[PDB]
Amino acid sequence: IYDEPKKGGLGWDLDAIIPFAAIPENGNGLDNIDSKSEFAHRIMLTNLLRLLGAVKSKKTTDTRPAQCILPLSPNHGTFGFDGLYSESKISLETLFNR
Amino acid sequence: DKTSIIQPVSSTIPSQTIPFLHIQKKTKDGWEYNKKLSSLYLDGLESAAINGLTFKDKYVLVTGAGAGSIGAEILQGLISGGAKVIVTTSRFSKKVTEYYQNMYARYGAAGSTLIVVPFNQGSKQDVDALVQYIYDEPKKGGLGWDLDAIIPFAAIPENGNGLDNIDSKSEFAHRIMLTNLLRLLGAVKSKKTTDTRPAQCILPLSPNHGTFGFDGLYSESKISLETLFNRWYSEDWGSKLTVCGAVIGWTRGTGLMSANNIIAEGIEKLGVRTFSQKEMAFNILGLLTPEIVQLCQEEPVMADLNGGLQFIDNLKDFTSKLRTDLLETADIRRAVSIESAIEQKVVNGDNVDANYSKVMVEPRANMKFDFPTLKSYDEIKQIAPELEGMLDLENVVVVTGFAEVGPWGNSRTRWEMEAYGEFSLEGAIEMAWIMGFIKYHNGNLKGKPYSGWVDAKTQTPIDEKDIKSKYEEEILEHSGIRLIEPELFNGYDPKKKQMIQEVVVQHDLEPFECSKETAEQYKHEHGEKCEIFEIEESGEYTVRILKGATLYVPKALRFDRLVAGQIPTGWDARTYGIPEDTISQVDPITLYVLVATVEALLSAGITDPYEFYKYVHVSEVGNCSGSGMGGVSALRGMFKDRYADKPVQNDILQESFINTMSAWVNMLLLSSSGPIKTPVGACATAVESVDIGIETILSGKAKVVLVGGYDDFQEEGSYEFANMNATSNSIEEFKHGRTPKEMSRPTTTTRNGFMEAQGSGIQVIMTADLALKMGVPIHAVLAMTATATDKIGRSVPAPGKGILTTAREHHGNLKYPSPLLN
Amino acid sequence: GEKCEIFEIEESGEYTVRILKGATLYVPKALRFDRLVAGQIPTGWDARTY
Amino acid sequence: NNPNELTIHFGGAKGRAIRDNYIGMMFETIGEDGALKSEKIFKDIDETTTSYTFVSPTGLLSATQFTQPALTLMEKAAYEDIKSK
Amino acid sequence: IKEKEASAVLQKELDLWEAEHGEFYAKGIQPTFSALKSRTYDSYWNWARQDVLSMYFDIIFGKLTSVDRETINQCIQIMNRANPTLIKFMQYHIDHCPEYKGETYKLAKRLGQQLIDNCKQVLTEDPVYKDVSRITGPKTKVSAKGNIEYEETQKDSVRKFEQYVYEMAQGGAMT
Amino acid sequence: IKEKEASAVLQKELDLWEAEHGEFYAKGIQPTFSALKSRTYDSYWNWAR
Amino acid sequence: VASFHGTSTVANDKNESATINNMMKHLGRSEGNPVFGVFQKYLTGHPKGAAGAWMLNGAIQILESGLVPGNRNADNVDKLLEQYEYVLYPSRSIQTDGIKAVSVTSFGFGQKGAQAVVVHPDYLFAVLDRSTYEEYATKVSARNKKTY
Ligand SMILES: NC(=O)c1ccc[n+]([C@@H]2O[C@H](COP(=O)([O-])OP(=O)(O)OC[C@H]3O[C@@H](n4cnc5c(N)ncnc54)[C@H](OP(=O)(O)O)[C@@H]3O)[C@@H](O)[C@H]2O)c1
Repeated sequence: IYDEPKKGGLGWDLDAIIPFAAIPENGNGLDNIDSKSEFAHRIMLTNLLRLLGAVKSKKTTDTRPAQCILPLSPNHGTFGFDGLYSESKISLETLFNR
Repeated sequence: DKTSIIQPVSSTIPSQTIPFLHIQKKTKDGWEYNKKLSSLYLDGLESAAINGLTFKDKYVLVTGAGAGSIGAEILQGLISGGAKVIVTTSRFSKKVTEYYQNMYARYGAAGSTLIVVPFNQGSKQDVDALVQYIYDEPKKGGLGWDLDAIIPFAAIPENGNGLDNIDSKSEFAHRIMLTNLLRLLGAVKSKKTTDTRPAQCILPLSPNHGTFGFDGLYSESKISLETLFNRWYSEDWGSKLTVCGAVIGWTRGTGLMSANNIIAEGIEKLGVRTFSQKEMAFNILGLLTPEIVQLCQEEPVMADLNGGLQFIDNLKDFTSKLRTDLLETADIRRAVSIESAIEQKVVNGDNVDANYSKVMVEPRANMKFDFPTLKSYDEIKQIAPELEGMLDLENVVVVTGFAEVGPWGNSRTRWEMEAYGEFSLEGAIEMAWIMGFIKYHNGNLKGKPYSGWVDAKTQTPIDEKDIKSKYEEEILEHSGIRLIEPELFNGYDPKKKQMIQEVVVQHDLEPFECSKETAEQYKHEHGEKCEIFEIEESGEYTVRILKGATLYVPKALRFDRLVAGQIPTGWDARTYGIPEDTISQVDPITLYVLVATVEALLSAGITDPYEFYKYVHVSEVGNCSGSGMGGVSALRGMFKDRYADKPVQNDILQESFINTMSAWVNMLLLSSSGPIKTPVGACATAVESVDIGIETILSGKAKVVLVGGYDDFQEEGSYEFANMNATSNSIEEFKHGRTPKEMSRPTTTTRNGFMEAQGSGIQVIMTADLALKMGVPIHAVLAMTATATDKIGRSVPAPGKGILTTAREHHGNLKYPSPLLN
Repeated sequence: GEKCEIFEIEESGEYTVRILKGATLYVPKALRFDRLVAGQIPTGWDARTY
Repeated sequence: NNPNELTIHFGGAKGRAIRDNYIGMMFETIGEDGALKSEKIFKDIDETTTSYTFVSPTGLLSATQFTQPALTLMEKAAYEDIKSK
Repeated sequence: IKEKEASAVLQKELDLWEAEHGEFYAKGIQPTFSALKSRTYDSYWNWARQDVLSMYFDIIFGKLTSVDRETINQCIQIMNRANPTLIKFMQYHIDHCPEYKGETYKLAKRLGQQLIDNCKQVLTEDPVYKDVSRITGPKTKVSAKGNIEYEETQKDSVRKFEQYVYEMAQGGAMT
Repeated sequence: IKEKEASAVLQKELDLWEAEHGEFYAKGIQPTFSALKSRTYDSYWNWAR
Repeated sequence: VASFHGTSTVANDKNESATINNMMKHLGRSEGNPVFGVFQKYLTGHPKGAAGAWMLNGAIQILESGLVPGNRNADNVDKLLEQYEYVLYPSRSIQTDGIKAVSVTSFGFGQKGAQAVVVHPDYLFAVLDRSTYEEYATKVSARNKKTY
């Protein structure tokens, strides 16, 4: 995205990011956090933050900030068996302080 | 001990004031300070303060309790109360487990049990196996435990990994702290079966969710831990687990993030409070009072131990400017000092400023010999009342000297490494001297005259202090029980113990040339199964082995016992002065016995052996010492070496003996004619020699007698001790993670056999009055000595209680006590 | 060391081994010794008799 | 799996909802006073005891309070299976 | 050639893991737990007699005066392990503690008598955790030369946890 | 024999990853992005008509 | 003290304690006056022949200084040994105020065990009058400098 067309990039400069991708994981209660759950946590948090930590690095000018949009949720473990969906979506709030 | 508090602290809470340690309660709006719960919590804490807690029959798992960490401080709390704790170390070494052992010996309340286990929280497979090892039965190797409380604190110091530099260390830390911590609970739940014993989790929450700077995924890890509260309702394990979240505040502790101990004094000036590690331990142990316990068993409990720091806006900026001003005073007070120092050094000149620096004193070593300190006579009449004129001096044996050569050097450098675990300065240059690290060079050294200690490898002068700081690592690395170093044993490599295999040839070999009589012997010892043919141009024969002959192929096999208490690597007799001839001739163990005997006599204040003959006749200086199986190096030579026809000393058999050592002693030092005897009690042989010494002296047969033992470790002896299953297997000690220096474990619940070593030991015992007539140091008084044969059996290795008979007596009726004791 | 080779017999699981040039072997031999006399215990002595 | 000891646990709600049953067991042994002393069986169980343990060196299946329920169950089981036929 | 390329296959498999996860993660997930390495620590019944003794001489050698807090800490630690044999072990020692040899012996005999009487009560009573160590707070000063030293000195107003809790009661909402 | 055991070494290496992470995770982390597969959609001027 | 043979084996470590306990029982040790166990084999190993000599030097050095070494590998004392009341198993060096006498028991193959007892040198010096002690002290001093 940030590389030049002469190198195959796009010359773009992201004004807004909408990282919504997520996995349907279900029935994985607290005791059955399985590989699908760790993969989902990776997709939703520990790789989502890496995407932003990359886009920041690719930026050089401080006049064009990239407004992130973060698909938060009001249900932090208030529902039943969804695996690591909670401590994924809730860890996204730390950015505000960060 | 059980006072009684009437005025609960709950009444001391100032009106509408939030305490420093308050419980929070959830409402539809969220969490907020509840006065009732927090008042209760504080009351339990005060009771714990003046009376204390009890965790009898509390089964706890504690994780991430490294030394100098919070988790280590609640261990002292759990054990002191009577817990049943599982511990875990991300890394397991000797210093770790011994630290835990010191803790358990200093706070191991009766009933309490500790368990140290290696466990990495980063592995799905470590967590799978750990709870199994906890919840499985002893008959399957488990523990039969059932965790009442979990304290999963383990975490990684990750720092400087900002948002853009979330690296592999960050993902690993997130795994340790959240996505593997939850798996631990999801496992413990599965292992549970009864809903009457819920496991109170303790969750090290934090009040700073990304409010600090660059810590990587620390935030969205610790903050994802709060979802459990809602999940305790949403999911099904409400009764298996009860969550009890703690929000640990500013801990002025080590590791973790202690990176800030310097600004604690600063921020405490806002009326906010930090905590020491013991204080934070207390604050959390309060979460185990039997009433908080119940409270958790129906409600997830948020506990805010953050000491009010949450009332500081932009605490990040506050701490940053505090540390900034601290550094800005530090550096300017440093630089202005430097400037005014150099300004003076210019004005006053650099010729007097060196005179302001005081001429400090370098320390040397002061190796004395220091005979045991004599108390004054009248003083000794107080230790002992009227024992005077009672004993016949001529019939009291007294050890006047002693010495050793053991894996810790002489008797001094062993006693020090024993009673002190660390070498003093003198006891360090000595171990250097006998290990061949330093050599007292004298004369001119690179032009300059020199009389002092010098390195042995590069031969450069070294002060007496750099001895320790420079060699202490190596000395402790190459001395005492360690893995066997082959260069001390002629290439005996336990990993490649050599053996020969009886093998029958199937195809005649290629004819090779050999000598005349060798060919003749080959023919005579192989029969027609070989051929010999002379080379008329050489006279020496060719020989071809034919099909059907028996060959002996070499082979090796990985052996187990890779540890033995070698003599300090680098020990050499030349350092003592044994002539190179004798060195080249006799068995190594004789060297040990001689170097022991000389300094034993020295320890007796004897410079030259002949001094005895000034007060005693030549036929009254005996040597009742002897080995257990001494000479193994020569027994090997005469049995397994000659069979190979390796070039072997001709008269080896004169050293293979056991009296041949005392022979060399008399031949080289005493030249006496006293009673030579020689016991063999292989294990208990140096004590029976003392009994012989006494029955000798009291008989008047001799007035001085060397008495001691000695033996040498070698291959064939070790292998056969192994096949008897006597020495502890080294491989099985390393599967058990026992480091070499600690698998010699007397009286230990998990002992597994002994660890053999080499060396010698000598004592110059002597009649009493002759001792105090020569004026020698009476080091001791051998009162009693005996030996015994145990009982009829069919197994030599099994001991028995025969030695008990030294104390048997008669107890029929004591109305008339024996007047002879008065 | 490399001075020999080992190879499994898949039909047996037990290996073949070939020694290579340069290895050290141990050939048996005998030599006529001198001391042919010693005061043996009476030939035929046996403890079972006791 | 007849063990040698059994530890009852009064855990959360239903854990307390059991130890109260044990507490409620009040038997009578007419002493020298003769008074109908509604006295407690388990003086070791109270509002504080979190968990109680039984011990039988031979095996719990030999303790009278556990063996005779096992016997009456096995006997009634056999009888009912027979009556089913 | 066959294993040489199949090995390349599993290599092009394995390098994917490290490329996606990075080194430190791969080095850290190395499972290390082995039930054989456990270390159970039980024999309190012996450490109790060890510690009684170690105190008995530390007292007479003046390395622990009665006013200290650590002596009381470990006396609590002692009575947290009292056994009917511990009482006898201490009792004999106190009986034969020779007073005429000096003054510290009197201190030792008397403190021992006190501890004996106490363990005779707390005997059969449940072990208790009662920390007595002195409360300490931070105190970071910079040297007059300019060196930053961090000292965790004792509080003067807050010395027992009995006082620490009252201090925690006064809180920071009204600071 | 040499590659047959070194392959066993890297196998005892690789199986650790899957044992600690499990299958689905290993199957899901298979990187799939390739700049060559982009599809730019521009020609609005034609879709309009 | 009782300088134990203590060869970290299964049978030895229990048999030795059994004998010490029983013999201190038969002689009527004052109850609650156990003897300490020092186990040099933890540190030096087991010098299959000369074990007694190392143990005896240990005993004499103890008699001199008054210190008592400890098994610094005393991980966890075996449960069975709690029944032997008349013994103690230190794991930490404890400098005492003085030791009267030390036992040294050592066990061998084929049931040749043995036991030595080393009483403090001081109790010897008290059998003899003043003049002899003082005169001996002078010669000792001289020998000490010469040996130094
Ligand atoms: N102290 C504070 O101010 C503070 C503030 C907020 C939260 N907390 C929480 O309280 C806990 C205490 O931490 P701390 O900062 O006081 O000390 P720390 O330096 O965080 O302690 C780390 C401990 O965790 C263990 N550990 C490290 N890596 C591990 C791994 N990969 N697997 C298993 N165990 C591992 C170590 O034990 P071994 O050395 O035995 O391996 C070590 O002793 C933390 O877990 C943290 O979440 C503390």
